[PDB]
Amino acid sequence: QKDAKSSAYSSRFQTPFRRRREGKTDYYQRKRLVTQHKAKYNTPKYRLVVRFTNKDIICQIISSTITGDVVLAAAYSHELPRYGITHGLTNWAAAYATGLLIARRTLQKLGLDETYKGVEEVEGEYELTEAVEDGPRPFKVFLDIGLQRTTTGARVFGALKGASDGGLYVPHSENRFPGWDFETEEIDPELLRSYIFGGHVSQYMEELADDDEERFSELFKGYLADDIDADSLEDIYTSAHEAIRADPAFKPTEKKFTKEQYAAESKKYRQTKLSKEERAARVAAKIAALAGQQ
Amino acid sequence: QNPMRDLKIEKLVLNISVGESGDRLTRASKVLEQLSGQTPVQSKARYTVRTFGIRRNEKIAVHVTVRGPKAEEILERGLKVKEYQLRDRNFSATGNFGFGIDEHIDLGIKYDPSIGIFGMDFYVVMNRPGARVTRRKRCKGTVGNSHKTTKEDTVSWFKQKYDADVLDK
Amino acid sequence: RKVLQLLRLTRINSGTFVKVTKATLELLKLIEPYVAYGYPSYSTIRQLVYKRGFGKINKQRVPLSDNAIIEANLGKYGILSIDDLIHEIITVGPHFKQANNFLWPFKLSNPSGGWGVPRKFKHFIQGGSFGNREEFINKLVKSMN
Amino acid sequence: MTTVSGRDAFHLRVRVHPFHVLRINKMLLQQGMRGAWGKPHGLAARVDIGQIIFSVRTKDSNKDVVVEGLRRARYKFPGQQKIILSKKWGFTNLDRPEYLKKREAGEVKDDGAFVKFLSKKGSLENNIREFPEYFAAQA
Amino acid sequence: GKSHGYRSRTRYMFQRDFRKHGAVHLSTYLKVYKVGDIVDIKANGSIQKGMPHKFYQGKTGVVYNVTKSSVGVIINKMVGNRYLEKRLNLRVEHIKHSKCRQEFLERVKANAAKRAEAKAQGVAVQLKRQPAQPRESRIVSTEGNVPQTLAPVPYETFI
RNA sequence: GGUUGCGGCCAUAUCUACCAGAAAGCACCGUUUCCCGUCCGAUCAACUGUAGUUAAGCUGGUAAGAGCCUGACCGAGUAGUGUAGUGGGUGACCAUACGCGAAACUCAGGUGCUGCAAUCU
RNA sequence: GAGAACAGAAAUCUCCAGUAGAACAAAAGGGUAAAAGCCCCCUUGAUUUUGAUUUUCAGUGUGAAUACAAACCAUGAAAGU
RNA sequence: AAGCUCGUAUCAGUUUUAUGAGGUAAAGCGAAUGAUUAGAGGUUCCGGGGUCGAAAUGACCUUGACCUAUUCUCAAACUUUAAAUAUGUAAGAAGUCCUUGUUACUUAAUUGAACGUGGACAUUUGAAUGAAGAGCUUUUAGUGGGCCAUUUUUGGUAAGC
Ligand SMILES: [Mg+2]
Ligand SMILES: [Mg+2]
Ligand SMILES: [Mg+2]
Ligand SMILES: [Mg+2]
Ligand SMILES: [Mg+2]
Ligand SMILES: [Mg+2]
Ligand SMILES: [Mg+2]
Ligand SMILES: [Mg+2]
Ligand SMILES: [Mg+2]
Ligand SMILES: [Mg+2]
Ligand SMILES: [Mg+2]
Ligand SMILES: [Mg+2]
Ligand SMILES: [Mg+2]
Ligand SMILES: [Mg+2]
Ligand SMILES: [Mg+2]
Ligand SMILES: [Mg+2]
Ligand SMILES: [Mg+2]
Ligand SMILES: [Mg+2]
Ligand SMILES: [Mg+2]
Ligand SMILES: [Mg+2]
Ligand SMILES: [Mg+2]
Ligand SMILES: [Mg+2]
Ligand SMILES: [Mg+2]
Ligand SMILES: [Mg+2]
Ligand SMILES: [Mg+2]
Ligand SMILES: [Mg+2]
Ligand SMILES: [Mg+2]
Ligand SMILES: [Mg+2]
Repeated sequence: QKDAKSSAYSSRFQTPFRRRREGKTDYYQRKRLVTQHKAKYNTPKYRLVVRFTNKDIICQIISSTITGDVVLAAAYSHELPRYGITHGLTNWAAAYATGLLIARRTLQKLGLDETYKGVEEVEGEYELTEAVEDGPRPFKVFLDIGLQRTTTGARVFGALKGASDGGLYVPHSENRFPGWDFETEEIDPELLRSYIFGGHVSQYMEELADDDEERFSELFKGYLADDIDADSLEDIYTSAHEAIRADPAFKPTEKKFTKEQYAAESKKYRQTKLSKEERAARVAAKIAALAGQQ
Repeated sequence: QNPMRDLKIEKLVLNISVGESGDRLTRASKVLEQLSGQTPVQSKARYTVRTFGIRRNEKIAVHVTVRGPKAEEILERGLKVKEYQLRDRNFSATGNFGFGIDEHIDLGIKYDPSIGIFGMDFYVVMNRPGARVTRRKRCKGTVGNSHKTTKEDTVSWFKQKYDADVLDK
Repeated sequence: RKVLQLLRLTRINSGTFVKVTKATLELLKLIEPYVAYGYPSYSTIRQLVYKRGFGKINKQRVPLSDNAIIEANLGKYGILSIDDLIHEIITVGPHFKQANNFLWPFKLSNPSGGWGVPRKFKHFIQGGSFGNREEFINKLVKSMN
Repeated sequence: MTTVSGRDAFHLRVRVHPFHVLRINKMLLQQGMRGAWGKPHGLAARVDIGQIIFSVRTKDSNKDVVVEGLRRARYKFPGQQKIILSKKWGFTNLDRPEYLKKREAGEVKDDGAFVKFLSKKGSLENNIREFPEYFAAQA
Repeated sequence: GKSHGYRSRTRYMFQRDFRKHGAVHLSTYLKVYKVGDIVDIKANGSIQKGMPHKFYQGKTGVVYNVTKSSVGVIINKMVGNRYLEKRLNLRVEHIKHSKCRQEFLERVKANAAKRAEAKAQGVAVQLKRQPAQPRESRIVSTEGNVPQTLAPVPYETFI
């Protein structure tokens, strides 16, 4: 745009770290999650990474190494069909389930699963998972929100709630769970439980049903197709916890074709570049083209 | 080619550069409230300038930002006032465009002599779908070269609906 | 000054043997204006050791006048004659450190016949005395010994 | 230069700029050597060995006239300055054989008094527009 | 009058490297430090807390303490005709494992090993480093390399 | 091999322009009951994955492309420098002896590599 | 830079480019870009106890400063600070 | 000066090897900041003075300002690069490896962290050169005007300043 960059501008320009350029990692936050007290030596600080894509919920227990971050365990809302949930796969309730799943999943693999049940009950009341006496302290993890905004009622703290209720020690506070009243400075646990089991989606389903068969029919095309009536959402989620606590272990997809087969096709849609000689030829040609005034 | 990427109003920004603080500015703001149906925002002077009679941090002007179908209706009203004719200036190099009217009663709007008469700037910014890319928190990016609004493209858009006249060069 | 002492050269015309390696070669460089050096022949070594060989034995400086004296201090490394000594010097080799150190610094006279240049304190390359004069050290030492 | 050969027969260039400031302390009873830092007195050029002071370009025809300008000029400067005639085409550079090979090739474009040289480095596009003569049928 | 503040004379010393300003990469915070480690001190002027005074720039000492955010380091400083022992509390941004203690430990292993294969063969070892030795005789051939003879070159001006 | 999440080093990765991208992913993208945030559901929050699209993002290719990287008896053993002399020179300064040794220049080559976990004709 | 009634060189409103060319009380230098800058929300770690340590050094004092220990607090979802 | 504790030792105004730190010399300026000579081209559709219909809200002008690619020349308080000389640390018995003890610290965790028991490895045991012995304690004299030379270097026209 005649806003051209002088070769001097480019030459002195210092680039941000790669992941900064690409808008993914906040480094000020990362320094503070990751850095360990120097006299706890190689004790890993462990983050509960929670991200949302437009269609999936990612949940990862990650730690740090100069040579790269290291995942202990991972869970994804896309897993949830295995345990009964087939819709609203990025809603709060799934965030809760996914946080539960990751919790039971890692501390299964940690040995820690029987000692440290979690809550099992679930009325969504504020409580941290507190340590047994004369036994192992709970496995402790710190929420990594990434770049997400801390809003009071955010999905991300759903994953926190599931994972805390899962038996992980994840330090937190009530004031961002839905149901926190800023005037009251209290948390109505009624509301928070409702979210855990999807109440907010369920009530909407009913209102819409009664007030707009048509729009209800698009937004809930799926539920219609599966004969899922609305006031059975709670069962779906309640029964989903059962399932998840019953069997948190990771089963990987069944996998048509091998990493090799994938490789030989899957980006031999990849443009292959020229050798310094082909380039020369192109150069010499282009001139013969361009030479002769106009 | 052309499927998605249609072209549209991002927003309409009505601005009344009032020039002073107090009743007159609160009066003008009422015009924007009673018109946008939103509540307008007030600008403070960046610096003192004796000969204009304004002190730094004194509230001089009000504006209000409008979007979607309502902004499109207010735009139309304005165009009416200028008899569907704008000038080939008017349109920015980067695809937006604007105009101003004197006396706001020229677009609906009774008279209520406790309000009075105000002229106003009209600025309408054009984008496409996918602007979010440059506006969102995570993975903020830049819109591609093709894609992205231009004076040519948006002048022609504007001639073509609105059935209007650009003018001069 | 330090180097001169670590090489046991703290008196004019006194002389010693140095095994050449990188760690010693950089010493000879630092010192070059103050010494004359080169590659001694067997002849020269034989005569340096016969005429002016003295050994170090509880500090004291002791003339090597019987092989018994050499064996009594250097026997523990092989080396039980004055010719055993010369051999560990000329072939360098495994106890050179210990053999060479046992030899006190050689006390030479001024050269009989002169330095052969109008001025000693320039380099041999520049007209004379000081620095590595290579093989020509034998002629110089022979006239000093 | 101008009277013997004309207001126009040469290009003379003072190749040295008097950036260094000299000081005088400056004594006006008398103050002393107390606080003797000087005031600025004058400017000078710091010149080196083999460093060029003046350059002149003319036509081969004018060599002798030129040298005499620079010979007449020495008498105004402290020190020893030599008059060297250069292999090199005018103020450019490149010995005349290498400059000539170039000009007879199209590689040289006249700029503002000086000149621009065809590179093998930028964009093909606009080096072709810049040096048409270089790649053209032409004679 | 004269001026000798704490960061006096430090304009180029505490400056950041060209095109290397800004956040400090996490590797720095992931190094672990132990009492007895050997670190090199080098100030990062973008981190003003836990900062070595400029006398210690470029100096190497031993870790004597480990703390939430810093190591304590022992430096031996010469004052007068005698070294005094100094201890510093540097934050970790300003410290770095001494790379030569690493070659050294590597060699100690290499040494233990060389000793092992030697004993489990019952042979002599030779484990200490010799310096660069004189150079043994060679025969250079002339096949394809008949010596090219050169002469000095006449003076000439290029100006 | 592609793609995603979390990364290490932090341009061989950035910049400008033009192409191309199967599959999955990612994305844009539809909605506003709910928690939540706006002058503005644009951003931020939530909801559907349903109506749509590879246009953009993103990935890769092109370029006697700007930059960045690497090499070289390219310049140059030059500039500068440690040491030596009752060396030269009125001086400015310079040469020689034992050593150390650049930068710009020029030309050649190159344009991310990689760890963990998941997934894909 | 390109755009918008009264509006002008200079008022307010879009968009594009933008490695910092700004801002950070003050001299200058260093340092900083999802910040250390700008806007907002909550606050009193500018607190309590008494040791070690760096600079200046005699390795005295003083000023300043660094990292811990033991309290009591602030903030934040949290790691932390 | 008085000794004392020991006795080949760990020493050292030195080299080598390995690994750091540094921003001076030089260099650079069609690289950032600052300075500086010259044209060239293009912009102003947004500073200006005319002549062309007073005309000008219109052309071609020369003149600034600015932009692009060049050009000659510079920096103690400029710089991407960047020496030489000087400079920190290391080159092991207070070491290495194996086994498994203690704790109130620390960890999800007998997990780490410290300090240890027991077991193994002494020819070159971990570069060079030298060591005229190493280590240590008390006490006290004089001094506390300095000056000169090579080299680096500041003020000054300079000075046996
Ligand atoms: Mg960079
Ligand atoms: Mg659903
Ligand atoms: Mg919310
Ligand atoms: Mg698979
Ligand atoms: Mg002398
Ligand atoms: Mg020599
Ligand atoms: Mg792969
Ligand atoms: Mg790596
Ligand atoms: Mg809503
Ligand atoms: Mg809204
Ligand atoms: Mg939307
Ligand atoms: Mg959102
Ligand atoms: Mg995208
Ligand atoms: Mg993306
Ligand atoms: Mg691309
Ligand atoms: Mg290129
Ligand atoms: Mg010299
Ligand atoms: Mg000299
Ligand atoms: Mg002579
Ligand atoms: Mg001399
Ligand atoms: Mg010289
Ligand atoms: Mg010279
Ligand atoms: Mg030599
Ligand atoms: Mg180099
Ligand atoms: Mg390469
Ligand atoms: Mg890894
Ligand atoms: Mg995974
Ligand atoms: Mg380089």
